[PDB]
Amino acid sequence: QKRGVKVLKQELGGLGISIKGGKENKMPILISKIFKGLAADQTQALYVGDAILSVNGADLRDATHDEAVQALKRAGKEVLLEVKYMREGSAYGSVKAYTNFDAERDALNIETAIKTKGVDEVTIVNILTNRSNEQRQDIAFAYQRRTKKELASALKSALSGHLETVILGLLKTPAQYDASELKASMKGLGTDEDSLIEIICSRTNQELQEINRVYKEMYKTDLEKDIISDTSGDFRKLMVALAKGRRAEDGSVIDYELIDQDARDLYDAGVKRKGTDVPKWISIMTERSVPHLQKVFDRYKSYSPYDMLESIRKEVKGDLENAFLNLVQCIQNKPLYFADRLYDSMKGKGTRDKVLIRIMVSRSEVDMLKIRSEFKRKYGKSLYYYIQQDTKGDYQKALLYLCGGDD
Amino acid sequence: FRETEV
Ligand SMILES: [Ca+2]
Ligand SMILES: [Ca+2]
Ligand SMILES: [Ca+2]
Ligand SMILES: [Ca+2]
Ligand SMILES: [Ca+2]
Repeated sequence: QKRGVKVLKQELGGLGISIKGGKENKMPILISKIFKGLAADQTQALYVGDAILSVNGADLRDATHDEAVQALKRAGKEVLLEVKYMREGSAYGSVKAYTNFDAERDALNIETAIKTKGVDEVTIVNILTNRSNEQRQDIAFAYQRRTKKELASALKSALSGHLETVILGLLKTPAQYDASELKASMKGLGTDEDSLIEIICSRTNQELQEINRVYKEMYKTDLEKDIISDTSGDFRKLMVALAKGRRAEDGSVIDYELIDQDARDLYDAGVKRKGTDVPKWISIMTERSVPHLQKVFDRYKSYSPYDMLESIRKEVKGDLENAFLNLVQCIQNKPLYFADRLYDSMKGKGTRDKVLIRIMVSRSEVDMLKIRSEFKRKYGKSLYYYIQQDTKGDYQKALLYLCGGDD
Repeated sequence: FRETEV
C-alpha cells in the first residue's frame, strides 16, 4: 500500500538516509539505511526496504540511481515522499515485527538477563519470541558488536532443556534452521526419517533453493549427497527428487488434458496393477505444480475407488509410504498438515518436543495463523490450549508466544 | 552495493 511521509531536512545528513537501486540495476529506489537520530529517523514512518516512488511530485519509479540522488538532494527542506514497502513477506504468520525495535537496547537487555543471578529467562523469551527473524539477526549483530561474543553461544550457556532448543532455533535464519535440522536428521547411526520427510515434503522451490545453498556453506557438502548417503531404494529417489526444489511453477493456465492423463497414470501405476510403478508416481508428484496436483487428486477419485492417500496405504509401506502420505498432505492442505503433526506431537503421553518446537519456530512467520484455523476447526479447541496442557514453565510461555494467541 | 547518502 502506497503511503506518504513528510520529512524536514536537517543541514546535517539531509534526509538522513542511504538509498540503493535505480533502473540501471533493474531495481526501484529503496531506502538502504536510516541514520539514528536524523531527519528520517525522527519521523519514524520510514523503514528499510521502502521504495521511494515520488518526491514532491517528481516520479521515481523508472529513475536511475543518479536521477534519484539529484532529485532527493535538490528538494527543499520540506519533503513529501511517496513510499511503499516493496519487501516480500507473509500475512499469515503469527510473529510480526516489533514496532519499538532497538537492536542495541535489546542486545544490552539480553546481556543483563544472561548475567542476572539465576538467568532471567522471562525477559530473554519476552524479547526474542516477540521479534521477527531478521530483527533477531540485528540483535545478534549488536550483541557481538557490544560483548565481542556470539549471542547464540552466550544463550547456549545460559539456557538448558527444551527452552534452549526453542531459543537457539529462533536465532538461526529460516534456511540455516532447516539446513541444521536436515543435518541433525541424517547425522548419527541412523536417519530420523520423520524429520527429513517433514522438511523435504513441505518446503517450496524457493525455500529449498536457499536451503541447498546454505547447507553447503555450513557443512561443505551437498544436501543431495548427504541424502544419498543416509537413504536407499525408492525412498532415496523420492527424497533426492523433492530436495532439488525444481518443481514446475504454478502457471496461469490449467492443463485439463494433462490433469486427466496424470490421474490415469497414477491409477494405472498403482491400484490398477499388481505392484507399483514407483518411478511414475515420483515423476508426477515431484514435477507437477501444486495447483495442478490438487486437481489431479480430485480427478484421480473419478477413476479410483480410493483417494490418493488411501491408495498410498494400500500400495507402499515403510518410509516410502510415510513420505508419500506426507507429500500428498502438503500438496492438498499444507496448514492442515502441520495442524495434524502438531496434534500428534501432543495428543498422547508426554510430548514429541522436537516436532512441536520445529513447527512452532519454522512456521511462525509463514502460515501459523492458517495452522491455528485448521487446528481449531478440526480438534475443537485451539493450538494454544493444547500447548498449555502439554508444556510448562518458560518453555510453555515461549511456545505460546510463537503460537500468537488463542484460537 | 551501490549506496548513496541523501
Ligand atoms: Ca533461572
Ligand atoms: Ca546449556
Ligand atoms: Ca546417519
Ligand atoms: Ca498395485
Ligand atoms: Ca501430551
